[PDB]
Amino acid sequence: LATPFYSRSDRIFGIVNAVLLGIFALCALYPIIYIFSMSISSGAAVTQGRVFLLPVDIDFSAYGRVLHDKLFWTSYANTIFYTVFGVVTSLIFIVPGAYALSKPRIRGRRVFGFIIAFTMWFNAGMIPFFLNMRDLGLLDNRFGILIGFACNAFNIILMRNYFESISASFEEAARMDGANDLQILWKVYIPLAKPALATITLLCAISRWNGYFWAMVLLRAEEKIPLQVYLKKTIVDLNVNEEFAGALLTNSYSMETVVGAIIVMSIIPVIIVYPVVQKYFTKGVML
Amino acid sequence: KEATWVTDKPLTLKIHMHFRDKWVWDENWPVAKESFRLTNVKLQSVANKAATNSQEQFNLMMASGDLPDVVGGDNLKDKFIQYGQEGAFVPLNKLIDQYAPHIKAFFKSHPEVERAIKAPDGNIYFIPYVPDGVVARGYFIREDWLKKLNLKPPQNIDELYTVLKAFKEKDPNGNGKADEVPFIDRHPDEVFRLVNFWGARSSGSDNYMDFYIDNGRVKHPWAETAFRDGMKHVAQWYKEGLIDKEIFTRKARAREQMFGGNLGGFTHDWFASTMTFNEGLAKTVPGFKLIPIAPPTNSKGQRWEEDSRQKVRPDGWAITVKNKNPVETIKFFDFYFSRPGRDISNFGVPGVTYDIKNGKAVFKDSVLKSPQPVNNQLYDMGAQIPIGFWQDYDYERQWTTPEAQAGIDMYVKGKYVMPGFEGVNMTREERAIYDKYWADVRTYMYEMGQAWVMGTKDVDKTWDEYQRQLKLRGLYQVLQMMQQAYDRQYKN
Amino acid sequence: MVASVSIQNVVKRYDKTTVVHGVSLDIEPGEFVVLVGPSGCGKSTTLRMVAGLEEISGGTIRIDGRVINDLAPKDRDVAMVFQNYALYPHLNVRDNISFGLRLKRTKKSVIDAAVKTAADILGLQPLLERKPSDLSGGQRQRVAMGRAIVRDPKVFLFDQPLSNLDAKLRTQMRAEIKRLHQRLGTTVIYVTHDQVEAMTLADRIVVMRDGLIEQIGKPMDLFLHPANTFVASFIGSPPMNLMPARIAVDSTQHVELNGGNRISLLPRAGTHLAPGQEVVFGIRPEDVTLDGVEGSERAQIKATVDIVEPLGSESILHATVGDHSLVVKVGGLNEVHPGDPVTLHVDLTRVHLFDAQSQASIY
Amino acid sequence: MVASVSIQNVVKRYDKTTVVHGVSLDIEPGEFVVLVGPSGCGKSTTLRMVAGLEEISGGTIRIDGRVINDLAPKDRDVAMVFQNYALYPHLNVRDNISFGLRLKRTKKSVIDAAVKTAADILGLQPLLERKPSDLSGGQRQRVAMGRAIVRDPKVFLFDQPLSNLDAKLRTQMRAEIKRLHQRLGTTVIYVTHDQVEAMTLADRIVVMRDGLIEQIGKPMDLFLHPANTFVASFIGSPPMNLMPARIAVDSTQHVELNGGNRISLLPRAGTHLAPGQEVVFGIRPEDVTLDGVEGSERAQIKATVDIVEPLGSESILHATVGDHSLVVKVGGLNEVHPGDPVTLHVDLTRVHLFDAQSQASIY
Amino acid sequence: ERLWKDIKRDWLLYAMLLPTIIWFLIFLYKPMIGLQMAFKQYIGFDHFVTLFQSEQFIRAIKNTLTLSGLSLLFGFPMPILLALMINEVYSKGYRKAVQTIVYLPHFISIVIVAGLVVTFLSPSTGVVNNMLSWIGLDRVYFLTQPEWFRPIYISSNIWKEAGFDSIVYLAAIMSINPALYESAQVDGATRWQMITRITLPCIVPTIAVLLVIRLGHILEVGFEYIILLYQPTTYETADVISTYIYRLGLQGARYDIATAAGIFNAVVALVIVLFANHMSRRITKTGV
Ligand SMILES: O=C(O)[C@H]1O[C@@H](O[C@H]2[C@H](O)[C@H](O)[C@H](O[C@H]3[C@H](O)[C@H](O)[C@H](O[C@H]4[C@H](O)[C@H](O)[C@H](O[C@H]5[C@H](O)[C@H](O)[C@H](O)O[C@@H]5C(=O)O)O[C@@H]4C(=O)O)O[C@@H]3C(=O)O)O[C@@H]2C(=O)O)[C@@H](O)[C@@H](O)[C@@H]1O
Repeated sequence: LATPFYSRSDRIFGIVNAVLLGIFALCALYPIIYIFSMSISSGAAVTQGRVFLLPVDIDFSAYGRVLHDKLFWTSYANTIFYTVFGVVTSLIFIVPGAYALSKPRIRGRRVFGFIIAFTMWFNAGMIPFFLNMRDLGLLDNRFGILIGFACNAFNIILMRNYFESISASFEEAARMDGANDLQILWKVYIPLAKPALATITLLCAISRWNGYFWAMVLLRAEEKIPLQVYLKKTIVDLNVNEEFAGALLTNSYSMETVVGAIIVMSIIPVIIVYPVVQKYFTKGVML
Repeated sequence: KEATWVTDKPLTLKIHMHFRDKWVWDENWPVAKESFRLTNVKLQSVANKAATNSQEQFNLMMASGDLPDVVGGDNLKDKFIQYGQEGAFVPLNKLIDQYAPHIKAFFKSHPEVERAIKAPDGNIYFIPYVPDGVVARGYFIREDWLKKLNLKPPQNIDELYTVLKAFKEKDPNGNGKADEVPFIDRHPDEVFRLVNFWGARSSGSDNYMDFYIDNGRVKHPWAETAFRDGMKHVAQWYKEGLIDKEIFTRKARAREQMFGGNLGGFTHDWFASTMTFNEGLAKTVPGFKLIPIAPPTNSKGQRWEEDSRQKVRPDGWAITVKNKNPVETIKFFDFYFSRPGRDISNFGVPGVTYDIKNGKAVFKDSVLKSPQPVNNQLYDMGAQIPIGFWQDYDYERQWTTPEAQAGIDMYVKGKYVMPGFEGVNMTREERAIYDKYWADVRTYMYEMGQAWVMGTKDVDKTWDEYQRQLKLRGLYQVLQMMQQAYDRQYKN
Repeated sequence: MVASVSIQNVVKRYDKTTVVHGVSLDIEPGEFVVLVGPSGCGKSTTLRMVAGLEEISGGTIRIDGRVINDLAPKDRDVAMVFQNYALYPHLNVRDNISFGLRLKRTKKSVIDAAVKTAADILGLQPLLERKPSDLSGGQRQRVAMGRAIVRDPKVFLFDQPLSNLDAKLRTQMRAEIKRLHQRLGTTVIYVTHDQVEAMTLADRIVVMRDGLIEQIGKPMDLFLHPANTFVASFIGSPPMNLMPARIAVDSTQHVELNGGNRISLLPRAGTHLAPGQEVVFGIRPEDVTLDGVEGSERAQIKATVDIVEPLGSESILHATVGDHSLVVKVGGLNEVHPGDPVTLHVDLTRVHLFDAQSQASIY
Repeated sequence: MVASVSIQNVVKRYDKTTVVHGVSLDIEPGEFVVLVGPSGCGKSTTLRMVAGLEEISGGTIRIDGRVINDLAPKDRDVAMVFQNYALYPHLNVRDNISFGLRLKRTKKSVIDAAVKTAADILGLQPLLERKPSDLSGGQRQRVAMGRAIVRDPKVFLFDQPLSNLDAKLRTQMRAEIKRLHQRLGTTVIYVTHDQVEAMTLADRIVVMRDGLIEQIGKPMDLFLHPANTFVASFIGSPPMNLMPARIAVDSTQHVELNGGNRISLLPRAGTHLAPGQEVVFGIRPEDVTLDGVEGSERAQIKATVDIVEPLGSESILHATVGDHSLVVKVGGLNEVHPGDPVTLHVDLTRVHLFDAQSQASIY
Repeated sequence: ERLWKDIKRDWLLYAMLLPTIIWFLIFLYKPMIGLQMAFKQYIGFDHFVTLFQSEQFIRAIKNTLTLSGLSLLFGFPMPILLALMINEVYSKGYRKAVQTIVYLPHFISIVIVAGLVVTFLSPSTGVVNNMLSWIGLDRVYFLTQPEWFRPIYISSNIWKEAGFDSIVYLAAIMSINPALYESAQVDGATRWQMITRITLPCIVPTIAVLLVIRLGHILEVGFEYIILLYQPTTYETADVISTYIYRLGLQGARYDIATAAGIFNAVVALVIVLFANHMSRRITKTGV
């Protein structure tokens, strides 16, 4: 806001604000660095009530355990596939549809708008949707996950609204120059839509990446499974074969360090790509 | 070509096997590759390895509408009978007769084994798993923790209570903390078995939560009014921290954690695998010695060992109607009752785990000198899995320590071992009640049991409501039906 | 290419009401005609209807022989300049100009003479390679006009092109537009919310308000002879003074005002004034002077000074007679003080009278 | 509250860029002073520094005896009118006016009487229960001025208040503002990008460019006697012509310019200009006519007509001398037309000359 | 008429609009056709009574309502509060760091968040109980205790989703023209006076739309978290209508009663969002 400084109550207000917000921020950051520290640290220390904020005996072996996992990297590749192609098909279904819903002259504009929007506040259900997936034969299918959901009404109305925020003078000038419909969209409207494109592809990216449930339900074969499902097996359920249990003593990393290392290797690409994304979406003062 | 081939042309089949919420079938398994080379039949597993609950996956696969060639697993017996009757599973009787000499000969030499797996109609829809042996479970305790803590091994429940108290309060492991946990186990249900110390039955057989025969009357151990008396005291044991807090969740990694971390003072489990640890972690834990002990005197003034090794069990694999190849499959099942089939299904793969010595299979030094229990290795290798194979007790005798055998002989000589529950034969009409109700019944019982142990609810206060809930759940319907099946057989 | 465009009874309807009603105008080849009026109106809708961006709900419009009523905008042979400049920020300036031409053919057409002449007329050599991101507003409108003239159409359509620029830039761009039309000489229709641009640029001004065409004719024809009180109040640098007035005893001779003031009137045959008639009397601020300088002279008035605003060597004097105030231009070198009475002399040849009811021009 | 305000050597820095440099101005109580200039200078920054919205990086500013430099805007006894819509949309007009007094809530009858007087002054009485959602821009600026005067400060600060309105509304609001100051009579500092508002409203005009204050003085002092070529180019409706010129042969009497033209000069004692000196000669368009002075004394400049734009009863004539063009205001008839030679008559008393190197007048 | 007339030119636009509409007709309205089915077998209008008379489902909807109220009361205002706090922060670098840290947990997967919950709260192991032991106060098995289920959940929630949801509000209060604040500064308004008197009523329509979006479902709140971390002992308080529909329908393979409960839930959600939208229409600026 404005920068008066001056008044005392405002000064104290701002200071205690920075203190509380700082505390909350530290509360937000602490778990991640705890996971890194613990995953790096030894199983004995972690089991004994050691570690917390900083690593202790720096075992490094848990990562050695997770790196030898085939299904882990397989599922990783599956999540990458799902994110890429899922985002692609998503944009393919959304952008031209939102661009069509954006333009003021359409017969079914009202009723198409209703068709897309109605899905927000009323849904059929979990079971009838699952059955719908069954009849289509998209069960246990990668494409079944891709085309399963390429679309949310939110992204559509967002892209449409941002398309309408664009002055019509561009489209009209294009029509004057002979450009009609599609050739317009690619050449002007899309490069004008860059931030909206970025937002939508972001939401779709994190949706595909962090999505677990329906990917777990609709898929059976272990080679088609994504990372979050395998994680659902190892990280939360925490059930293990006698092989791993017997491998606990001959290793000296604990199960805790294994888990920590797993979710570390899971969130590493996120931590990597986060600064670029955020700094792009800022481009100015905060916001 | 091989002499053990059940078919000339290579046969690749789709098998869904999810068992014990841990392992799924693997065609890349050494045992499975051996089985493929010997039987000329390849089993491809269609399953989710990332899945957790096995029974759930069975129900899902069944309700999916698309059936595989062969369905294996554990505790599917009742379901094998249900869907066997419903027509999902083909009767193997004549297939066993003509195409399966070993299976037929086994069932002929074992009428009591064959009787249990029979449907109300009498058909056999599945080839079961038949564990060989006598004893099953026995109590174990730390030798060193009895010494440095200056107390004699408990002969009864009071002395055991004082011993566990001394474990929790006084520090037996000398680390300087109270962190040690007196009672642990890799089976959560064992937390209920503790009621045997007060003279209460936790089951009727090897299978947890099973009915038993008391003076000619069929009764459930949990539904009895002598059960909550012990449940109160074991809830007190949890409350005092004598029982592992994670005992329900910890599961398979228990013995490899508490004993490895030297936090455990007491357990139950089994003789061989527990006694393997003494040799296994001896280098890690310096003073670790685990010894077999008698089933200490209860409040009834008796010595009780509730668990004996049952003949066969609710385990096995079956043939779906979509198989299209009943002959090669039933012969494939017949292979596992043959000597080489038993050899590969027990001792694992020859030239790797074991060698052939004078006609008998003997494990390699590599396997026997391993700290990890042999069965735990065979599990990962694809051996000793709950398939239709016949178990060979010699395989267990090989890695069984002399002290373990001494404990076994101690239990046999002491006759602490209780007689097992064989079960009853129900007609098609009275079978449906059991089939439908009993699952929900035991689910309810286990959930409420876990609620009682952890001390979420109260035993006495919720006892009456629990009884009424059991009454409306339809438990006593299944009970009186079981009495209806029992009384027609045993009279005098 | 110099060509005529005829607009016959064109009408656009939206739901219940109708924005434009039966608008008819004929535009000679190479003629500059400006549609001017308030914010809400159908002048922009009319221009857009000429462009083909909007549908024709009735009437017929054509350029030369070809009837453009049913046509594609590409084939309409017109070029339009939007208020938002219609230039794409991602494309280069040269690319923005040639954007229409990039659809058909290639460098086979050589393309060079077109962009050369276009950039030379508006005089931007270095801006050939540039992006719209960094440019002044005038440069953006200039390159927009570049893409306008690069088509070489029969008709130049302009929609409020100078509206987004500052007055300093607006005047210069206005002059550049005048020079451009004097040079090329193609038929061009121009839309403005500003009266000044209409007066300067147009060969013919057409006023439009909340409906059809209010009036047509040359700028001086509208300035000297307004059809109604609205046209009178609109055109000029200052707005025309409009105060209520009546007639009592003598009709064509006398007209009365609020302060008890009375004004004699020139006969001006073709008037037919009526006595007792409620009227609205107007006068231009340039046609009023201070007291006994010029003479009696063409009329006289007594008032009380409200405020005086020096603009420069000139000055704007607000005078109050009755409850209403009139504005008069005076020199900047003549001392005037507020609150004291003052005498105003009005020019009788330039006075205007309109009916209170019909609003039509009377005198 | 009538009070003087002194600004001494004030300088504002943004990231060491030094926006305004050593601005010094003294303002008498109840005086109307207008900071005016192009975009980018520190006049708005200066006004904001007086308001306390921006920090003072150097120099000292004070109202009466008290120095307000480290003071809070609340305690500065000033009230500011921002250019864009400072009224809150959820609150009503009355709540917007009383918004400042409701902070400590004061006494109820105090805000009631205050809002009463304010609404009476600006005619915000019927709009009292209205909401800013539906309002005119001028009405928003009016209620803004209402909450401004409702504080009853020592100084009224105005930051480009009319910039967001239409020319007509700018004019009306300008007159109303002048009238308002005629009523209250409080000391007021005014910021404008427009020359007109500066000329009309100000008792003193101060021009500012690139942080440097270019000149101060009365409106007519800046109009008649600009300190430099920039100030000369700024004030007035048309820009002053300002084209390069030389002297050569005769010094004080004659001065010649680019088209080979030669113009005699009045003696103007106190000048002492030198021959051969490079110069920039300018004249106002109002001071040039077409054959206006009959048989003029010294035979003024000849040129060639570029374009003609009628504004009304008057007209704007663009004439070209050599490579340079000058603008001249003319009558409303003016046949003219481009390309034919024309003779211009210049007024010898109103001519201006400035040095080519030093921007100063020297004439 | 003008139908074919405009459609001829609008053709490619409708070609762009076609695959999306078809997509919605397939993956959305067709399971609605399946929703009108499964309502009967195995006709009809019956098993709803089984739903209302069962002690399981009544506690399911009970805890659904409870979790709705808790998530609405504690969870919804927190992003607004965060946005307000961040808005008051100068020193752009520090505010940037805060924004990074607080917006970060949103990108963390739900299964990973849940894994963090079970790891932190694990007795004798997890950091939480260790920090409780360092201060020397008791110890707790959290996930086996029902009483702790809700306070844990929302906490994790306000760890994960607080900042990312605060982004919208922060963008909403940054869209306000500075004049509104500066004029109030001239009048000497307090920081708190400013956030209360202008900022909040300025951001009201945004938080209202986001509220009727939040109230848009609110029955399905924390479904994917609950289905993950709910223990048999905590089954009582953790169960929600969505979790019920999942457990019976997908797991227990009972489609009828699950579809019935789905219809019920969707209908009630539609009613409550209709009421919410109406009250956020008449009373509050704009709306749906
Ligand atoms: O240990 C030795 O030394 C000898 O061991 C021999 O192999 C033994 C193993 O050691 C174990 O004793 C093994 O026990 C199995 C058991 O056979 C079942 O497969 C059991 O499956 C349980 C499920 O995993 C799950 O926990 C399930 O939960 C139920 C719940 O209780 C309730 O009913 C609810 O309503 O439904 C759920 C549900 O999901 O179904 O309970 C199952 C149960 O039956 O307990 O897993 C255990 C196991 O320990 O994993 O049996 C083998 C054996 O073949 O006998 C052998 O290696 C010998 O050589 C060794 O010496």
